[PDB]
Amino acid sequence: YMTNGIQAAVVEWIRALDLEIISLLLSRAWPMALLATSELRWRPTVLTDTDNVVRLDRRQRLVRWDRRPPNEIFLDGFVPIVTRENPDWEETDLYGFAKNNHPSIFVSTTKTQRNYVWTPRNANRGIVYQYEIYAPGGVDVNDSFSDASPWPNQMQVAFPGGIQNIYIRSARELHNGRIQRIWINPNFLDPGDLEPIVSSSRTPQVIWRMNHPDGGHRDQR
Repeated sequence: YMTNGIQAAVVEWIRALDLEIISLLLSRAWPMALLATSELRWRPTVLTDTDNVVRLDRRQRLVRWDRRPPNEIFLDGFVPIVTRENPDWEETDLYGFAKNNHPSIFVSTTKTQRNYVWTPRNANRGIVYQYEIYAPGGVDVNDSFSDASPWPNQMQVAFPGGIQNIYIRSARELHNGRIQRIWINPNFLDPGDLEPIVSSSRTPQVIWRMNHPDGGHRDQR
C-alpha cells in the first residue's frame, strides 16, 4: 500500500526523514511478543472509513480534544510535546504512547464515528476545544496493534511530528460541555468534496484571525 506518512508534520527534522526511519523510531522498542503479532500500519492514501465509505486519507474527519485555544492552535498547528532532534527512545515509541500517553513526538487524534466521537473523561468540564482535522498520512494505532491495542475505543490516529495548521478546518469551543462558537480556520487547505461543518443554527460561526478577542479562552494554569 501507499501512504502520505509524515507529510502533515510541523517538526521539520521529522518531516525531512524517510518513512523507513520514522517507522524504525516508532517500532524499535516494541516487545518481541508484540513485534511477532504486530506491524506498523500507516493510514493508506485510500482507506475504508468508519461508515464503510472509501475515502482519500485527507477526507477522513479526525478530531482532537485540546484545552489550548485557536489563537495558539490555528497559528501554530499541533506541535508535539517533544520536538528535539535527538529524542529518547521513550519519546518516539508508538506503543508506550498509545498505552500511557507520556511526553512524545506524537499528536493524538481520533476518527469520527459516522453513523459520534470518543470523548475524554473531563470533556464536559472547563473550557475545551474539539478541533476538526483533515490531514494526510499518520499512523493507524488499532490496525498497527490489532487486539493488543491498549485503548481501541480511542480509534486513534497518531501524527509523529504533529499536524500543520493548514489541515485544521474548524474548532468547537465548549464551556462546561456546552458549545459557544464554531471557529473557522481561514488558512485551511480545502481538499474539496467535504461535508459542510456540523452546526446548529443557534451556534455562531466565527472566522478566526490572529489574536482574535474571543480566541484565547482557556482554563487557568
